[PDB]
Amino acid sequence: VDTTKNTKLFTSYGVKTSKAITTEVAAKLISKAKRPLFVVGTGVLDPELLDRAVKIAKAKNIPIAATGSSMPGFVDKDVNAKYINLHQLGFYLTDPDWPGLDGNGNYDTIILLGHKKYYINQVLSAVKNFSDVKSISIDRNYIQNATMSFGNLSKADHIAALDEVIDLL
Amino acid sequence: VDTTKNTKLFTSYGVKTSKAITTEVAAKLISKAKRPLFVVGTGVLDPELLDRAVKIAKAKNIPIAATGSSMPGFVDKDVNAKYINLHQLGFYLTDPDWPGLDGNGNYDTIILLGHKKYYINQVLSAVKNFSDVKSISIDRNYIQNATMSFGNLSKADHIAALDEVIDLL
Amino acid sequence: GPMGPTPFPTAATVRDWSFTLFDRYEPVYTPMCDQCCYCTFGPCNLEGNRRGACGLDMKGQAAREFFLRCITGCACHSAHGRHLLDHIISIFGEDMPINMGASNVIAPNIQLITGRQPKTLGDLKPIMEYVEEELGQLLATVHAGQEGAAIDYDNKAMLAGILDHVGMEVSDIAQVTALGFPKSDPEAPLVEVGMGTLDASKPVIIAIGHNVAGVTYIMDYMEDNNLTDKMEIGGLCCTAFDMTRYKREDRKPPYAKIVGTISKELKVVRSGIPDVIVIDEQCVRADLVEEGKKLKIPVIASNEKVMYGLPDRTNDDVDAIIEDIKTGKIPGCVMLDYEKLGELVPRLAMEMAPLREGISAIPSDEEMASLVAKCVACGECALACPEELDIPDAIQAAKEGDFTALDFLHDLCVGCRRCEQVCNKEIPILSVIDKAAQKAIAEEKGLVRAGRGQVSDAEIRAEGLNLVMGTTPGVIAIIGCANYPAGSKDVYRIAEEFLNRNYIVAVSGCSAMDIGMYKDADGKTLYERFPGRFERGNILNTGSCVSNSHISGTCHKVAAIFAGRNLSGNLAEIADYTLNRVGAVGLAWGAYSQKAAAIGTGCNMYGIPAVLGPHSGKYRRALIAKTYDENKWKVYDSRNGSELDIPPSPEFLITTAETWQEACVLLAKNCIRPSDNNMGRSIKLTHWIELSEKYLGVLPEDWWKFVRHEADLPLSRREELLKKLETEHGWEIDWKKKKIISGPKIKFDVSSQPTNLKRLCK
Amino acid sequence: GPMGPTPFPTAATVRDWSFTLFDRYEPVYTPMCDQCCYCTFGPCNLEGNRRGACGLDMKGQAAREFFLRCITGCACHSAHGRHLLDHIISIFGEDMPINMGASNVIAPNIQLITGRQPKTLGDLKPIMEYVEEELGQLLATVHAGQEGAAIDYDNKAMLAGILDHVGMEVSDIAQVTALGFPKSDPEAPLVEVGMGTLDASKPVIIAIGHNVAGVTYIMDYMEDNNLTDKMEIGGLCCTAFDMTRYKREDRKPPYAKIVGTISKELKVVRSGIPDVIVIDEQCVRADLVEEGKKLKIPVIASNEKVMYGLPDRTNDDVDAIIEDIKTGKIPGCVMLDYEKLGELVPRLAMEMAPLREGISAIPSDEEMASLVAKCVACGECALACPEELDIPDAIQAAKEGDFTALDFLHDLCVGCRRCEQVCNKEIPILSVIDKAAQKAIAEEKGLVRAGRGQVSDAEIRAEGLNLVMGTTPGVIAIIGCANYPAGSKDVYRIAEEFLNRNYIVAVSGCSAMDIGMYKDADGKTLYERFPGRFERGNILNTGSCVSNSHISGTCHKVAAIFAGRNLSGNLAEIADYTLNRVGAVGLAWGAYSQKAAAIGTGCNMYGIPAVLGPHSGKYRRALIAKTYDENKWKVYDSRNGSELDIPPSPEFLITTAETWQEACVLLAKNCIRPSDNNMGRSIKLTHWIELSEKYLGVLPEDWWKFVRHEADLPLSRREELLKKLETEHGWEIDWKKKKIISGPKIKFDVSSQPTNLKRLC
Ligand code: SF4
Ligand code: SF4
Ligand code: SF4
Ligand code: SF4
Ligand code: SF4
Ligand code: SF4
Ligand code: SF4
Repeated sequence: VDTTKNTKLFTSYGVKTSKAITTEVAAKLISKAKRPLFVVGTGVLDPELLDRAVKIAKAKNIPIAATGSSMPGFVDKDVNAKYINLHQLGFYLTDPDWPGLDGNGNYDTIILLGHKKYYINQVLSAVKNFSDVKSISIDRNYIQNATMSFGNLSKADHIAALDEVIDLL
Repeated sequence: VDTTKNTKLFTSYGVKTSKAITTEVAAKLISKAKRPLFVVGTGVLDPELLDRAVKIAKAKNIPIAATGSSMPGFVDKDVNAKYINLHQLGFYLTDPDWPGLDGNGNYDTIILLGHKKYYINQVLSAVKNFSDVKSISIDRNYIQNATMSFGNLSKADHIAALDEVIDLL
Repeated sequence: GPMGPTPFPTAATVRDWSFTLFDRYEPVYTPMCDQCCYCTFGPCNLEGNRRGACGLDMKGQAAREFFLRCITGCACHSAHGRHLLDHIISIFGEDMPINMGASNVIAPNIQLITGRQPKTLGDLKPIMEYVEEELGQLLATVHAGQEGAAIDYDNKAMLAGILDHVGMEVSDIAQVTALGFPKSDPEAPLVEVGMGTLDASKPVIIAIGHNVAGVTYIMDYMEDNNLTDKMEIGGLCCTAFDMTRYKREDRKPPYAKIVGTISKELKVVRSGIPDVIVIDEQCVRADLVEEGKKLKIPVIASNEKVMYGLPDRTNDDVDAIIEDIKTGKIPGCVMLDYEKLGELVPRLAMEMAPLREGISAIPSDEEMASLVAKCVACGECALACPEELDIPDAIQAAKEGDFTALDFLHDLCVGCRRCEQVCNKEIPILSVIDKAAQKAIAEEKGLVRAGRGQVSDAEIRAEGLNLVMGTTPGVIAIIGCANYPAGSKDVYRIAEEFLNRNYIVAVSGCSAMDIGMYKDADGKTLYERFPGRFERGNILNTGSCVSNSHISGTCHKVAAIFAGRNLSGNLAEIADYTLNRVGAVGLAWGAYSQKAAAIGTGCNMYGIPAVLGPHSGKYRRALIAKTYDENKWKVYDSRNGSELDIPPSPEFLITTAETWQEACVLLAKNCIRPSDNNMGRSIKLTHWIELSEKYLGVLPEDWWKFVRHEADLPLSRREELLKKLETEHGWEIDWKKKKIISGPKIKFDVSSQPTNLKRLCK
Repeated sequence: GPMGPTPFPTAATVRDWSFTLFDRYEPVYTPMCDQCCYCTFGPCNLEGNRRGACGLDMKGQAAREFFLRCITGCACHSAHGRHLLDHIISIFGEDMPINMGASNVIAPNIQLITGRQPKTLGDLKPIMEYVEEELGQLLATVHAGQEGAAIDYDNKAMLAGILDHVGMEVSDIAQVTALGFPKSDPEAPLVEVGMGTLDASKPVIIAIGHNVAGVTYIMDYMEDNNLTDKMEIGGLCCTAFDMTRYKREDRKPPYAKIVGTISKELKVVRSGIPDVIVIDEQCVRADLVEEGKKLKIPVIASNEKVMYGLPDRTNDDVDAIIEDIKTGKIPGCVMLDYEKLGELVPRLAMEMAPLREGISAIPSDEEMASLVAKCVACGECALACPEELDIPDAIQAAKEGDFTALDFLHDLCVGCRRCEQVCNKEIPILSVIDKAAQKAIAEEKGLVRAGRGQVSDAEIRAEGLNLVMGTTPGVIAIIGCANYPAGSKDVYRIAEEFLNRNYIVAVSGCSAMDIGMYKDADGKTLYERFPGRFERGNILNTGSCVSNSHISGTCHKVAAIFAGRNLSGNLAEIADYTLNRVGAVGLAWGAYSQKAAAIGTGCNMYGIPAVLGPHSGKYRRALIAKTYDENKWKVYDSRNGSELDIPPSPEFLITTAETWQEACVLLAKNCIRPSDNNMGRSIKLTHWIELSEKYLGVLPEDWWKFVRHEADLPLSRREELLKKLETEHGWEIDWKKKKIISGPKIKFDVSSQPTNLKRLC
């Protein structure tokens, strides 16, 4: 289940690179967040991914930004989720004065799950270069532009890692 | 002295980076090489680097290609140093039909010392991406385009690593 | 007669309008890299918004890169237009009048930008000149140490976009007037599209590119010798539309066929279908010779832009070239003489058809079984796939006689070969996918409407009434390239959804080809289900890429017809009018090229919002507005000059979307305009709420921000929404009259005239 | 008149000549980046010559990048020319006769390329038009899927380079015939150049850029208001040279000063000297507003290409703008009205001089003692330094009281502050270095001869014999920017060494003003020591790099005035003549910009080899010949049409050298042409062997290839070289009467004519 193994890329965004963290470090970083925002994508509609995302969000009462067409999954659920565009969210996160979804203020750390690499990397470029909002990627693809991320994982390995993170939250 | 602890770079050519190697590994590679070439630049006119390079060349009878203004440092040293332009050498190493400096043929691996990082990296881009010639950079800097390269070191640690390589050849 | 303030504009003249746009729609930079490779002082690490050796920060670098893409697209359009215009004037004479259609303004973009009113063909000659001159100036800005601020690169990119639109309009006007293209015909002939439309029992010529000059000669030679009934000619990319519009103003069915978009470019070559390949200018794969020589498929260059490193046989005899290509060392030649090319290509195809028979890259069944058994699931192909397809899972499934995963992956794949070059086993994954989807390819047949040209000044008037009486919810312009994230069916789904709700859908480029490819359960396509008129519930295909200048021009005509505004040198006025009143949104789902960037930027400078595919985030620049900041949503009333509030729509000038449901919701929401009356606002709110509920499970949270009147609400759920307004928002409402008496922050007043310019206020 | 076979050349018209050139000089691709990022299909990894999603490989991508750089430079020069021509026509009309001096071929490049001989200032209007058209037809090739062969990209890049020499030619022609520049003057006035040549108690106006269009208005305002003595006007980059040459056909010394090259820009800003800065178009740092605002330095942008995001106040009153700038409400302004700008800049400088006294970024001694002690030697600055300087070692030495390390670093530093952005201690390393080198900055004074323009017909006629025959050992054209690898003295040393050897040295651009910064024991520069005629031993300055075409044009005149060849539309034949018979070589020791790449490519199409600095290895493409292949050195005879063997010189069309000694050896070796007689070859071989033995320390390993007769060797070493030929290569040489019986590979023939074109034999 070791996630920090396959730190392999096809192209590089430069010298600065994401940190490949284990399940324990990811759980600690999620539990220590001052104001986390669970940024989720349309790729979470897989039943295992959806169940694990709901459990992760409800474990720490994390509000969800359901970017893309991922809102229909959370309508029947209980987690507080709101819809927003990923590009618009990336633009807003670089603004310290943004009230946010609840109006309580801008966020600190964003958790990413269920995204396409060429899209989330492009948004994270702006987010990580023009702001101080940290990003934790619990997806099965190694995201370079995130502050912390999992390594390249199999789907079964990703499911196991998500389950372990749930049991360690 | 450990030569594989500092691999910091300012920019990156791409995903494929040079392998950080130790003194013993470099000594083994130089000993195993069949028809090596010692490509030295105008930076081997240092009082210490010249001695290390002369010892390395005499240990395994490696022919020397002096680029820039390093030829006067081999005028009376009892070696097989010959002058050649580094850009011309980098172009010729990609041609398998090259008679070579000695007149027998082309080479298999080239050892680099006393080079400027940007110039040697640019020259090695063509060799790495358009030929099958291995590269062993033993210089103070971490050359990315080389096959195997010493990590970033101080001058004293560079001298210590070169002496350790010589005493193990 | 009357001229505006900005004729023949430059970077300084359009600076005010671009800056006004950027104050509301802030630029968002998503850099594609942390380094600069431009000059020997570099490469410079600009990560963390650091500065290079020239003092340029990363925002400036991203702006400069996007500006370079825009000017490259503008240069492509302008150079194609210049070559076409020169050839047309050489052959047909410089005194030929412009015959574009039944219209009052025949060159809306030329009049809007330059201020001139061309009449003949030679009148287009100065305009092109102006563009090229400006290009040089703009190209000078790509030099190191040529600008410090990113806003000054964005303004120059906007200028590049509008110049690009001028170039496309010049090119399309020249080609339509000269080569007898359809002139605003709502009943343009239908043409077959798909790989399963080329009969392999005849010699096949395949034309790839964007020009039509040599293609016209090829067709003329085919027609003169009566070879049209025994030789099949197909077009890839926009040259297919250009060849299927050739002399098709009489609506006779065309013998030319359309193969597909750029994605099919390699796949057809892999199938052995083509017998001769001709390449003109652009959107041409740079390895066609590499994969064609293996199959003995001659490749012929026809333009000085693309010589493909081939020998130049221009001054020679056709028989010797034919003999050398047939049995010799050269896989093709550069044939810059158009008559010689038009004579050589048919004879070469005829003499090569019986000699390349039975050659294709499709593996045998046993060969494909061995290939699928060779894999070890190392994951490199999935890592190198631009669309991130799950190739190893498909290969593992197919190891046990399950060839349907590759069949599914065929539509999503773009035929880019990048997976093959990282496979240590040398497995031709592209050919494996083609073999698995052979039957589906054989089933691929569709119909598309030929390029009508521009929209006539009668259909615009016929549709203005429908747009003001709340029956046409807006205009959706589906354009762009074919680098789709999830296959070519997304554009079809979006177009079908918006046509079912009686929008005005206008299509062009590769998107039209990939929309006209999915037959319905009744065996019909969208172009046959809905007519090609400019009216609600109708879909019209303007034509090739250079036809997009008409779509934007349509918007300008709306300003020049119903408002009577001057077009000559009135970029700011007409752009403000379009931004505040005309409901039109562009959609580029698969845009990859710099031409698409130029078209989108030019549309943005005209005030038309655009939604692009998820890949377009690699363009490094978007334009998004801050909804929460209420001080960035104020205009001036053109009668009083006082400050007036507007609804936050459109909320972006260019943006990206991940899935097609999100694109549908964004397109529906962004059709709203501040000046909409009760009926138009009501219908737009109805469709936006319905789409949001259908594709997101929830209804929007900002709907109340667009309700100025009790007539603004949808008809079906008026009471259900008024109760929510009273309860959730606390608004004051009267129940006997079903009237909102208080609560809106903007009182409805149809006579109000929003403006972003203080120089046009009483 | 009689017109050649290439009227207004395009990609196909020059395809054969480019292919012929690349048959002998293969393109060597050294890509700067392993990914292609042009379109959204990417980023495509091309490592290992793998092809991208569009089929383009890594070699093709490198060729495309180099072509993009070349067209960028060409468009920059052509836009400068178009703007200058439009503005000059808006004043002097369009029928003003062209007067570049005493000659008959006024425009050599124009006549060579377009086959036209313009005689009025408006006659250059069509030429630009042609160029603009071609520019578009080249930029469209940058689009994805518009070309898939590296060789065709190289051909298009060479075409862009020549269209860049045409644009420079027109630019210089207009700005010389209009503004009253020196007209091929061999006695141009000397000009003070350097850091310390400027005053500090007077108002200071610093002009950065390349367009002498608002600088002219400023200068007229200062001369007609008697302000030439009450204030100082200094210029950076080529606008300094153009400002100096302005109104200087009367040979009187100018009052305007030259501060330095681009590498000095931020330095000047950090010194606090300027009281106003005006930036025109080119080679302008992108952070001047920030530093100037930190030091309260007004910034004025007087062009459309450079605006900086500053407010456009062209229609606003001069007094209101001056008051707003003085009260610190705006950091600067944009003024496109030249008449307004010429009054605003001097008035603003005069009003702001008594408002920023004692304001500078130079640290005090106690502050430079605190900042030096702040460092902990983490090594990030040395990693981020483009020139790879041992900054932590120098700072450590400074911690011991020795500040000579930073003083030595000062000359090598190009002043880019890239280090200061990676220091976690926030140490102004550039400011510290400048403080440690203040004692040498105070002495930074020198003399440079202003741009002469072109070469008169008399000089060309006189020197044609010595050039084609070889009596003059060669021509060295020192051009390029100031991105030097190891300081700015290398170019001075090279120029001095070659001037001492009876060579003709021609300089331009930043190198021209950097050569004259160093003096001998008498305290006089090379310009003062050697004269400025087109003759052996003399050094001439052409001024701005838009005058660089003149040097190339000079070669064309040698091919036309002496040999009687026809210039009109004869690019291939003239380039063949220059490659086969004219001994010339260019040196760009600090080339960094796209303009330098375009100039070099255009020179390579004309047959002039170029040696560039090591940083130029980042240009991604060189042209090198295979010296071990005998099949690459065969030409034909213009009298018989039969095969003929030639010596392997030049061994390249463009290349790079690590050090200036290697550069000297390369320039000595590459000045040898197949057509030189015994005397010319003897002089060239003498110089080459002497330079090799002095610098590389060993006699060359292929000199015996460049010998065909017993008179081909130096007279002082002829017996020794006969012995050396006999004992190693075993040749037959008669010792009684010194003569080679046998052994050489090419037999001498004075009347032999070498050509690389089969259609001209
Ligand atoms: S943008 Fe592309 S070419 Fe430029 S530095 Fe980044 S990877 Fe290299
Ligand atoms: S243009 Fe500027 S940022 Fe880019 S490499 Fe050159 S100095 Fe560095
Ligand atoms: S790259 Fe080849 S071997 Fe590796 S997983 Fe893909 S198909 Fe299998
Ligand atoms: S050819 Fe198709 S499957 Fe292979 S990498 Fe390209 S898009 Fe992916
Ligand atoms: S231009 Fe070609 S190689 Fe470059 S990113 Fe696009 S598809 Fe890849
Ligand atoms: S970066 Fe700063 S702290 Fe580090 S070595 Fe350089 S000067 Fe010292
Ligand atoms: S400012 Fe000077 S010392 Fe600092 S990085 Fe630039 S060149 Fe090196």
